[PDB]
Amino acid sequence: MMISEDLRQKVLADAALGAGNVIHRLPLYGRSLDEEVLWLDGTWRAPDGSRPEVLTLGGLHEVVAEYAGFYTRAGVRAKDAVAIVSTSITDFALNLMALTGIGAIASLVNANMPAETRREYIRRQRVVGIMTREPWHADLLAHLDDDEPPLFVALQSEVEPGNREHRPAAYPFRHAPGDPILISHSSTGIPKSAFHTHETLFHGALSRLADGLDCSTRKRLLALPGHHVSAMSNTLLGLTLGAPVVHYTDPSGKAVLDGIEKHRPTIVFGFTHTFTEMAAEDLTDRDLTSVEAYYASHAVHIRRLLDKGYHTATGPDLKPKKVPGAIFIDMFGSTEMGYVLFDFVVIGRCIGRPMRFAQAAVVGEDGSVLPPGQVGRLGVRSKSLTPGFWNDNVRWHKQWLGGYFLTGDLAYRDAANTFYHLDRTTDAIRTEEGFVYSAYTEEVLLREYPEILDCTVVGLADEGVEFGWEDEGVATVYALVNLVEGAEAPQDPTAWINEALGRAGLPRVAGAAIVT
Amino acid sequence: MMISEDLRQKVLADAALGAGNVIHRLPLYGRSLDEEVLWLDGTWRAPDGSRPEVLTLGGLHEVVAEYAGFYTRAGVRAKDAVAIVSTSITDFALNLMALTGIGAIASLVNANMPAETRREYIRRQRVVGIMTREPWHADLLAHLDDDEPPLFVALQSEVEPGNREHRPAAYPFRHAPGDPILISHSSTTGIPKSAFHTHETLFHGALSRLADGLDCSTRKRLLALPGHHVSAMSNTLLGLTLGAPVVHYTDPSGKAVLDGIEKHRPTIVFGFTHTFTEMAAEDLTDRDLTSVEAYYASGHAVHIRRLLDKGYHTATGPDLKPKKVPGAIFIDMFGSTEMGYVLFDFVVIGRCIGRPMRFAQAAVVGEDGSVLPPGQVGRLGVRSKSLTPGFWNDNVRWHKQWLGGYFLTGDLAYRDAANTFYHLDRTTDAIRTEEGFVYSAYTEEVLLREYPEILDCTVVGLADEGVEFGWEDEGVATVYALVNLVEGAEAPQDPTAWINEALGRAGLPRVAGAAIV
Amino acid sequence: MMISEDLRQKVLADAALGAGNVIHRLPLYGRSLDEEVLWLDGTWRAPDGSRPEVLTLGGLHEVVAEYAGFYTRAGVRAKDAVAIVSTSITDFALNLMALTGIGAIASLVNANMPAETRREYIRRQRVVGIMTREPWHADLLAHLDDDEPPLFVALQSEVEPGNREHRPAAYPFRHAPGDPILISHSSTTGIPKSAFHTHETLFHGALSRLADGLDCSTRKRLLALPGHHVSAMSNTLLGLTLGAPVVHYTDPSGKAVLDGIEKHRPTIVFGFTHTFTEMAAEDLTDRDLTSVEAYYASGHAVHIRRLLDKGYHTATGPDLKPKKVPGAIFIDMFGSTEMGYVLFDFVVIGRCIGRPMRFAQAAVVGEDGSVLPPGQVGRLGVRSKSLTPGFWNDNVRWHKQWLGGYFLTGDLAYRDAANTFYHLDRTTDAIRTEEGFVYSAYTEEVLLREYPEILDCTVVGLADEGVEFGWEDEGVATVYALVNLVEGAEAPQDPTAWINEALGRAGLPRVAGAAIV
Repeated sequence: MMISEDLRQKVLADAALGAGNVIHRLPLYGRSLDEEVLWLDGTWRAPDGSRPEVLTLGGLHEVVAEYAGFYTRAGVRAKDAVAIVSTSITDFALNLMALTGIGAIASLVNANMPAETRREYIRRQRVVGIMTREPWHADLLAHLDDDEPPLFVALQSEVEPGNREHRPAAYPFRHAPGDPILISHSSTGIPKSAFHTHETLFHGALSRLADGLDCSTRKRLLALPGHHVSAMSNTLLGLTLGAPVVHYTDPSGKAVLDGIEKHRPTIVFGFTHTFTEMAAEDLTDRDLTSVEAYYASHAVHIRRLLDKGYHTATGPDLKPKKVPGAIFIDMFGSTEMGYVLFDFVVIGRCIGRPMRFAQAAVVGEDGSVLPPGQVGRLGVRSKSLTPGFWNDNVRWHKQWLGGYFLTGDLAYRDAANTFYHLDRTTDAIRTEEGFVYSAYTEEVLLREYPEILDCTVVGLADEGVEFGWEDEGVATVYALVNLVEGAEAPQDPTAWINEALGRAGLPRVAGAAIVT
Repeated sequence: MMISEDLRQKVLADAALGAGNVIHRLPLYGRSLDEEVLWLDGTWRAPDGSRPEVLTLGGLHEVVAEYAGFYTRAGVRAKDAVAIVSTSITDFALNLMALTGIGAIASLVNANMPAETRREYIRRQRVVGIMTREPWHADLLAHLDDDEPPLFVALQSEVEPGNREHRPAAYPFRHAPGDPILISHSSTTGIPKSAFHTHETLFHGALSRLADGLDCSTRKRLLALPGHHVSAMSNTLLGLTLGAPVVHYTDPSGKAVLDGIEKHRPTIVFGFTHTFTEMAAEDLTDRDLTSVEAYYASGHAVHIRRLLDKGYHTATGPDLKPKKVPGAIFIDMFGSTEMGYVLFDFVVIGRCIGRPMRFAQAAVVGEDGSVLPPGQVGRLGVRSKSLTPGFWNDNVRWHKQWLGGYFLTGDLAYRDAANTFYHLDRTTDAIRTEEGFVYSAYTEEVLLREYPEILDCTVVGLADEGVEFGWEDEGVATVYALVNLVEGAEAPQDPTAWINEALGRAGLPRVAGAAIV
Repeated sequence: MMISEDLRQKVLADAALGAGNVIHRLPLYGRSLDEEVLWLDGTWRAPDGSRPEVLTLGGLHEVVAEYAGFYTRAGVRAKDAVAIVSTSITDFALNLMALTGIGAIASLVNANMPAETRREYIRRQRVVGIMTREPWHADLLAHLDDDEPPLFVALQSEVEPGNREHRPAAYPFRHAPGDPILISHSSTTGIPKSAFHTHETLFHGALSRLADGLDCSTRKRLLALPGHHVSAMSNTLLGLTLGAPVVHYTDPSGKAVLDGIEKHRPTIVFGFTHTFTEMAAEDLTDRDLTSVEAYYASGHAVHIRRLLDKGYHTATGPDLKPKKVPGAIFIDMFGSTEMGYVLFDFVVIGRCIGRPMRFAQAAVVGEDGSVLPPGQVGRLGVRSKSLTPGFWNDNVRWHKQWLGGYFLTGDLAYRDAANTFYHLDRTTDAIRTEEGFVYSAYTEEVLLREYPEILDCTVVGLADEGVEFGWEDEGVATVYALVNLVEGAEAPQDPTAWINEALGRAGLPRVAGAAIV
C-alpha cells in the first residue's frame, strides 16, 4: 500500500530530510517512539549484552545515541571518516546512523576484502578510527603502525550502556546537502572509494517518491551485502516510509527461504546469486505467497520461485485482481552509481530505461553519444551519483568521458532509449572477425543449451598480445562449460558450442572443454 | 569602454564557452587571427628561439598548439595532471592553454616553494609530468625516484617548432562543465592545499558579472600578479575573451611596473600589495601614471594614495554627462586560490572587504555553524559556484574546511546590518585573554593608525605549559607586543604604557608587555 | 534582535511555507496560540461586535476561519478571485489570510479609486465576489448588473460568529508554489494594471534575505502603509513569521503615526513619503521618537532629518562591541505592486535607488533591449523570481512591459560602474529639446536644491501640432517651468532667468519660459 498523503506532504515539505538524519525526522512527522520499526536476526549484540530481534523507534534512537557517545568520547568529530570493518548489514546500518548524528563519515568496508588489499584501501582513506568485531580486530590493529595511524581500532563490545551521555550537546547534527555521510568500496586492484552525501544517497528515493513511486508501507526483507550502498539506502528508505524493515545477515538461499516463511515479507531484496541458491532448493512445501516482488542486484530458473507467489493487477472492470506469479526486478547499479538509475521488469540483458532523475547514453571512445544499435560504453549522469572518490581525484576524472560517468559496462540502446548490457568493458575480447562480448556469448549458450549450468568465455593470444577493448591486438575465443548433474557430455564440445553460436548468429569459438 | 552588444550576445549565447577553451572560441566570434592580443615583457622564449613582445591570436594559437603537440607525443592524455613549476605568469598561462586543449590539467607550482615542501606537494598530486625551466629542472628530477614517478621532467626549450604536428586529431578538446583544468596551491606552514578548478567554476564569476554588465570592458590591463595564482590565469583568459589588450609583466618590483605603466599606459593594473607599496616608495615626481583608472590589489597596504592622486577616474556630472575626476580607484581583492577570484565588492573598524557579489553568499558563523547576527565576531564563510569543487587527492582536509554549509576562509570577521563584512584576524592568530579575545591584525591596525612612527607590530600569546588559548580553545594568555619603529624614530620610555595608551582609547584589551625591535 | 537559530532552521527547512499559509505553519514551529501577535488600531470590527486592540495567534486563527467559512458557504472555491474593496490594512490582511486558507485569490482594490475606473477595473477581473464595508457597498452593487456578475457584494458585518463551521473539511488549503494568492493594482491615468502574486513569488525576496541573515529580526514594526499595496501584506505576513509584533495603523496622518509611535514605541516604522513629510512638519519638540531605529518609506521627501535626529541606531564600536549612535535610519523603498516589495538596497546626481539585492538583476536598457554601459541614460529594467508572473486577464499589456528580457519599471535611469542605480524621471515625463533631453523629476530636484524658496516645480513641453517629443518619439519641444513658491516668499523679477541661472550652473538644458504660481 502507498504511504498516506499526510506522510507524503510532510516528507516533500521537509527540506532538511536526507540520508544523514532520517531517524531524527521520524518523531517530527508524528511517529511513535514505542512502535517497532526494525527487525534483527539475532546476530547483533546490543550494548547491554542483549541480542535483540526487534527495535522500537525509541530503542533504535537509544542504541544509536550510545554509539554516537562512544565515538565522541573517543575523539571523532564532524567531517571525520571512521572505518566500519564488518559483514553485518546491522553493523553498518547502526554505525552509519550514529556517525551521521555527529557529522562523521562511515567508511563501510567488507571485512572479507583480502587482507593486504584492505590494508592499502583503509590506509589511503586516512580515517581517524576503526570499528570492528573480534574475528577481524587482531589484524586491523596493524593500522596503528601506519604513517598516519587512526586514533583507535575498537570493538563494538566497547560500546557500553550509558555512553550516550558523551554525545555532543548539539545532537543530532544538522547536515548540509553536500555533507558526506558514508564511503563505500567498488567490487581488480585497490577498490575505488566513492563517497555519498546527505543529498546524493537519498536523491533517487526522494525523486521517485515525488512521482508516487517506490513509496509503499510494505514489509521488506533485506538480504543484501551490508557494505553495499543498496543495503543502507533501502534500510533508511524503509524507515522513512513507515515500512517494516527486516535485516538478515545470512545470504544463503536457505536462511532467506526460512526468513520469508518467518516474517512473510511482501518484498525481498538480495543479490542475483542469493535468489539462485533459493531456486535450486526444494520450494515444494515452501510457503512464499506473501512476496509480491524480488529486487535483485546473471539469472536462470527464477520462475521456480515466482510461480510460488502472486502479483496484484488491475482487471478489465478497473478493479484490483490477484494474478499468479510474483515480480522480479533486476536493479542496475553499484556503489558509485547509487542504488538504481534504470527501471526494468531478447538480445542482451535488458537493463531498462533511465529513471526520471538520470540520463544515460552509449558513448564512443571520444565521448560522442552514439546512435541506437551501436555498441559502446554505458555512461550515466545523475545527482544520485557519488560526488567523487575519497582522496583519489586521479582515478575519478578518468572515469568520466564526454561528460558522462562511465559505468564500466559496454552496451547498446534501441530508439526508445532502452539499454541492453553486453559485457564489462574489461571482459570484451577482440578477434579477427570482430569483438566478442563474453557476458553476452555466455548468456546465449545458457539459453540454447539448458544442459549447461555455468559458462565462461575467455580469449587467448600469443604471449605479450593485448586484445581488450582499449587495445588493438586480436585473440581467439574459448568456452569453459560446467554441465548440470546428469547431463551427458558432448563428444566434440567445441563443435557443440559452435553449433549453437551459428544457429544463433554469433561468431564461433576456437575451442571448448567440458569442465563439469 | 564596455564590450559591444554583439560580442556580449555571442558570449552569453555560447554555452560551450569556459576556462578550458577561450582561445578556441574567439575565432568563432569573428576575431581576426592577425590581431595582436597578448603583450609579453621579453622574458619568455618561444619555440623558434624568439623572445616575442607581442603575440597575435594566430600566433598564440600556434605557440599553444606546439606545446600541445609536445605534451601529446610525450604521453599526456585527457584528465591527466601536469605540474608547471615556474615563476612566470606567461609560462603558466601558455601551458594552461596547451594542456586544456588536450583535456589535461595544469597544476601551477610556484617554483620558490621550499624544496622539501614542494617535493611533498607535487608527490601527493600523482602528476604524469613536470614542465619547468633550467633554474629548477635539476632539483625537480628527484621526482623520477618517487614511488609513482612522472613520465618526464622536461624543459620548455624541449618544445620545438613542428611539435604541433603531434597534437591529437580531435584538437581542441571539448570540455564538459565539470572537467578539471587547473590546480593551484594555498599560501607558509605545513603542506599547501591543492585546489582544482573546472571549465565552469573558473569562469562562473566572470560570466555572471558580464551578464550584469560588469567587469566587461576592453580596457588595457597590465597583469603583474603572481603567475601561479588563479587570479593571474582568470584575468588573462577574461581579457582575451573581452578583446582587451593583456600585458604580462613577470617583474613585481615597483620600478618595473612603474616603467611598465609608462611603457604601455594601461587603464587598469593588477598586482599584489607588495608591488604597489614599493611603487609608492619611489619618487613618483616625474612619473606619468595618468593612464591608470583602477589598481586591483590581491595581496594590508598604506600610502597607496601616493599612486591614486596621480591617476584619474570617469564619473557622471550634474549634466548627466561624462566628467574626468582626479583620483585613480583602488580595489582590494578579497579572495584565495580556493575562493576563486573575488566574491566581494569593495573599493574604519577592521579592514572592510565589502558586500558579496550576486553569485556568492557570505556569513559570519558560530562554532556550530549558526549564522551570527550583525555585530558579532565569527568565522567568515562563503558559498559560490566559482568555488573550487575540492582539494586534489585530499578529501580529508576538504570537508573539514566547511562549517554550517559555508566554506571557511580562515578569517575572523563581523558584518553590519547591510551585509558589509569587516576583517579582523586570521582564525589561528586570535588570542584569548582574561579580558577577552585579542585580534592580531586588527590590534596592529589600530596601534599603527594611532602611532605613524610604528612600522610593524606583532602580538604574541604567552601562557603556561599545556595552556592553549586560540579561538577554538579555552585558555587565556598574556599578550606581548613587538614593535618595529620607523627609521631613526625615537623610542618611547614606557613602550608598554605607550601601546596601552592607544589600546585604551579604543577600548581594546591592553597588552601585558611591549618592547621595541 | 535577529531571530533564533531554531526558528531560522525551521523556516528554511519548511519547503511548504509561503505567503498563502503563514499563520498555519506558525503552530507547527511551536508558536503558542495564546501569544499576542497582531495589534490593531481599533477601527476594525470583529464578527462578535468587538473592536479588538490585539489578537492572539489563536484569536487571529478564529477570526480568519470565520471569514473562510463565510466565503465557502457563499460559494467561493479554490482558484476563484474575490475583490476586497477597502482602505484598511487590517481589512485586506484578514481577508487575504481567509481566502488563501481555501485556495482563493484576494484582489485588493483601493476603495478610493475613481468610481468609473474602479468599475471597469473590477469588471475585467471577473471575480466571483466582492467584500467591502458600508461606505462603498452601495455603489459596488452596480457590479451585479455586469454581464459576468459576482455571486455576492457583501459587507464584513455579514460575517457572524459560527460561520467557521462552514469552512471546507480540508482546511487549510495546501498551496502549490505557483498557486495565486493575491491581486493588486498599479498606481492615475488609464485603467490600472492588475498584477497577481503566487504562494512563492510574494515570499521569495523575504526568504532569500532571511537565508542571508537579513530582514529577519523580532523588532516591533508599525505598519502605516496603504493597505492595498503588496508591501502592506508581505510585511504583515513577514512579521508574523519572524515572531515580530506587528502594529496596524489605518490613519496615515503624521499626527496619528506620531501618536502611534509614542503609544507602541516601534523599533521600525513602515509608511509612504506623504506620512513622513507631514510628521516632520509638526512641532516634534516634546515628542519621544527614540524607540525608532529605521523608517521605511515606499512613497521624493525632504526634512526627514527632522525625524531621524530624534532617533538612534546601533553600531559596532572600536572595541568590536555594540554602541548606541545618534540618528535613526531612512530606507527608500524602490518598488511597485508588480516589482514585488524591494529589489534594491539603499539607505547627488539623481535619486539614488541603490544596488540590486542578491535575488534580483537590474540594467539600464536601450530602445532595442541592449544593456547600456555605466553613465548612459536608459530604461530601468529588472529580473527576479519575486516579480509578478503576469497581469490578470491582460497578457496584451503584460508582455509589452518587457524589453530585452527585463521587466521595465517605467523609470529612466543610469548606473555607475558599481551597479548603483540613479533615478531621473518617469519614461513618459521626459521631454526632448533641440539641446537634449530634459528629465522632469531630476530637473525639478536640481532647481529645488538650488532655491529652497521653491516649494514645487513642474516642467511642461510645448510643441506645434502633431509634434511628439517624448522618449519614444523624435520631435523637440520648448520647456516651460511652473514654480510654486514657499509661503510669503518673494517672487523674482526675471523668473525665467532665475531658473536658467541654476540650470546653467549644473550644465542642464535651459527652459524657454517660467512663471510663478
